[PDB]
Amino acid sequence: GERVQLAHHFSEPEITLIIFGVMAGVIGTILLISYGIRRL
Amino acid sequence: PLQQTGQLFGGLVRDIRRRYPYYLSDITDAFSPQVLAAVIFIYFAALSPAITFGGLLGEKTRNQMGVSELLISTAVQGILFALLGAQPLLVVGFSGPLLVFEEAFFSFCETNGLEYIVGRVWIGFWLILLVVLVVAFEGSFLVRFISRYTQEIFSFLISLIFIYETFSKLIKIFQDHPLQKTYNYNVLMVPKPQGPLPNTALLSLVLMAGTFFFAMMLRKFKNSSYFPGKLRRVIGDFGVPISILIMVLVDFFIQDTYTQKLSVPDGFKVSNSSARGWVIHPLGLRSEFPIWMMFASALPALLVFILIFLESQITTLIVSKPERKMVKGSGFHLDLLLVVGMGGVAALFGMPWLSATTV
Amino acid sequence: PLQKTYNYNVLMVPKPQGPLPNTALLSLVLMAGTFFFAMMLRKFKNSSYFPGKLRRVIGDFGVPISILIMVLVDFFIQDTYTQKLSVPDGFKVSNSSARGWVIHPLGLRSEFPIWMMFASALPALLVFILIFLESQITTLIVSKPERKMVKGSGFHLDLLLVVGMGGVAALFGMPWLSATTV
Ligand SMILES: CCCCCCCC(=O)OC[C@H](COP(=O)(O)O[C@@H]1[C@H](O)[C@H](O)[C@@H](OP(=O)(O)O)[C@H](OP(=O)(O)O)[C@H]1O)OC(=O)CCCCCCC
Ligand SMILES: CCCCCCCC(=O)OC[C@H](COP(=O)(O)O[C@@H]1[C@H](O)[C@H](O)[C@@H](OP(=O)(O)O)[C@H](OP(=O)(O)O)[C@H]1O)OC(=O)CCCCCCC
Ligand SMILES: CC(C)CCC[C@@H](C)[C@H]1CC[C@H]2[C@@H]3CC=C4C[C@@H](O)CC[C@]4(C)[C@H]3CC[C@]12C
Ligand SMILES: *[C@@H]1O[C@H](CO)[C@@H](O)[C@H](O)[C@H]1NC(C)=O
Repeated sequence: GERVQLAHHFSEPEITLIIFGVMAGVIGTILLISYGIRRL
Repeated sequence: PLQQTGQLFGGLVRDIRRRYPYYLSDITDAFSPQVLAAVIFIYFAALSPAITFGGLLGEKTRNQMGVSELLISTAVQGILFALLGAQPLLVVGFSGPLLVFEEAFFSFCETNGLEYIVGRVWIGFWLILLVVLVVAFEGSFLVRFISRYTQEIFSFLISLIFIYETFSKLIKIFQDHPLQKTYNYNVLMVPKPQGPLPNTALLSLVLMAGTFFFAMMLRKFKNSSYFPGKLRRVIGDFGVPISILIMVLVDFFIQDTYTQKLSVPDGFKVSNSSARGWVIHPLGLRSEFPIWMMFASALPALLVFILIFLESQITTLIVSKPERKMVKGSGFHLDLLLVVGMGGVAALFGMPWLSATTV
Repeated sequence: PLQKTYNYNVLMVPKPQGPLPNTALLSLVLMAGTFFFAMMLRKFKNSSYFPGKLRRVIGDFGVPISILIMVLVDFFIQDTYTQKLSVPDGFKVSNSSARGWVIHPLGLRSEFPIWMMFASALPALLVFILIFLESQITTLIVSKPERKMVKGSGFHLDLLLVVGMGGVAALFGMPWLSATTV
C-alpha cells in the first residue's frame, strides 16, 4: 500500500478471497432454501 | 421485459438473449458523424460533473477520494458497461445524492473514529450480495409499477435541480468576483485567486450566454430549411462541439482577462497517499477494523442500493420509452447487476460507486 | 479594453479619461439583454400564451417593458459605470459667442459676401435632393398597399412642409431635418 499499514494475518488477496467465498456460500445457501420452498 | 419468469436468474438470461444477438449491429451502427458528435458532447457532459464532484469529495473527505479516483472509476465502469451492458446509451457517473451520502458517512466515521474507506469497502461487499440476491429473485420486476407519473415527476425535478445548480454556479462566480469600482491589481493566482478580479464574472456570463445561444441556434438550424440537407444535418449534429469550439476560441484570444478553467490531476495517482493506496485492506489500514461495523454496514449499503436502483431503473424507463423508437430492447436486470457489481468492485480499490445519471 | 490591471484613480468629469473595469462587458450584457427581451416579447405577442387581450397589451408594450427592466438592472449596479444619456441643462444656444437665437442674414461678425448669397443655391440643391429622396422613399415604404394603409398619403404636402420647416429653422440657426426611414 502506502506509508505504514498495520500488519494482518490475512493478506489483501487472501482476505478478499475469504470474503468472496463466504458470500458465495451465503448465496448458495439462500438459493437452496428458496429452491426448497414452493415445492413441498 | 419486466415480466416475472419465476426462474432463478431468468431475467438476466432473458436480457442477455434480448440484447447480445444485436452485438454485431452495435458496432456497425456507429459509422456516422452523429455518433462522433454525441461522443464529443457526452465527453464534456460527463467529465465536468465528474471533476466537480471529485473536487468537492476531496474537499469534504480530506482527499480520501478525489478527482483521480473518480475519473478512473468512471472510465472503468463506463468501459465495462459499454462492453457488457444491455442499454449502452446510459451514462455511468457520480451524482449529488451519492455525494451527500459520502459526506454523511464520512461524518459518521469521523464521529465514531472509524476508517471511512474500509467502511466503504464493506458497504460495497454488502452491495454485491444485495444485488446478487435481487437479480436471483428477479427483484427488478417491481419497476413495472412505476408509471409515467413518477417517471415524469422525477425527470422534471432532476432537470429543475440541474438548471438551478447551473445558475447557482454562475451566482457563486459572481459573488467571488463582485462588480466593484476599484480592485487590487496585485493578487496571487496560485492555486486560485484570493481576491476579486475585474471583468471575470461578466465575461463568464457572456461566455455562458453565448454558448447557450449558439447551441440553441444550431439546434434550430438542424430543423431549419436552410442549406443542403446533408450538410444541414452534419452541422446540426455537431452543434454543441461547434459552439464549444467557438466559445473556447473567443476566450482564448482574451489573454488579459482571467476565467476559471478545467482542472485535472497531474497523473494517475491517489489523491492522498497518507490516507490510503490503490488497494485498501478490508481488515484495516492504520487500525484494526471493528467486527460490529462489518455487519452494521448493511443498512448504509441498503440505502446506497435503493438510491442506485431507483436512479438507474427510472433512467432506463425514461430512455427506453416506446414513443422514443427504441427498437433494440433494454435489460433492467443486467444493467442493475453490472452497475452495482462495478460499484462494489470499485469500493475495494478505494473508488466511488456510480449510477446511471438521468441528465 | 479588457486589461489585467486598471488605474482606480481616474477623473470622471466630464468623461472618464482612462479605461475602467467591467464597463464594456456590462454594456454588452445590457445590449444583449435588451435585444433578447425585445425579441422574446415580440414572439410572445404572436404566441398562444395568456389571455389574448393581456397578451396583446404586453406585446405592444414589449419595448417599454424591456427598457424599464434593463434600466432597473443597471440601476442596482451602483459601482460599475455605464454611459448615460446627456442633455443640455436648459433651453439655450450651444455657443453664445458664435450666434444667438436669431442669425442675421446680412452677417453676425462680418458683412456677408454678395456672391455667396447666389452661390448657396447649389448646396441648397443638394440638400433638397437628399431630403426629397429620403422623405419620398420613406413615404413609399410606409404607404405600400400591402401594409393596409386605408387613409391615404400626401407626397406634395409632406415634402412642402418638411422643406419649409427646414428653411424656417435655418433662419433660427437650427438644423434642417428629413423623414428618416428607420
Ligand atoms: C457550400 C455548399 C455548396 C456550395 C455550392 C453551391 C451549389 C449547390 O449547393 O447546389 C447543390 C445543391 C442543389 O441540389 P438540390 O437542391 O437538389 O438538393 C436538395 C437539398 O439537399 C434538400 O435539402 C433535400 O431535401 P431534404 O433536406 O433531404 O429534406 C433534397 O432532397 P429530397 O428530399 O428533395 O429528395 C435535395 O434534392 O444545393 C442545395 O441543396 C440547395 C441549397 C443551396 C444553398 C446554398 C449553398 C449553401
Ligand atoms: C392573471 C390572469 C388572470 C388569472 C385568473 C385566472 C382565471 C382566468 O384567467 O380565466 C379567464 C380566462 C378564460 O376565458 P377564455 O378562455 O374564454 O378567454 C379566451 C382567451 O382570451 C383567448 O385568448 C381568446 O382568443 P384570442 O386570443 O382572441 O385569439 C378567446 O376569445 P375568442 O377568439 O375565442 O373569441 C377568449 O375566449 O383565461 C383565459 O383566457 C385562458 C388562459 C388562462 C391562462 C392562465 C392565466 C394567465
Ligand atoms: C456480506 C458479505 C461480505 C459476507 C457477510 C460478512 C460476514 C458474515 C463475514 C465475511 C468476512 C468475515 C471476516 C473474515 C475474517 C475474519 C478474521 C478473523 O480473525 C476474525 C473474523 C473475521 C473478521 C470475519 C468476521 C465475519 C465476516 C465479516
Ligand atoms: C491527507 O490525510 C491527512 C490525514 O491522514 C490530512 O492531514 C491531509 O490534510 C490530507 N491531505 C489533503 C491534501 O487534504
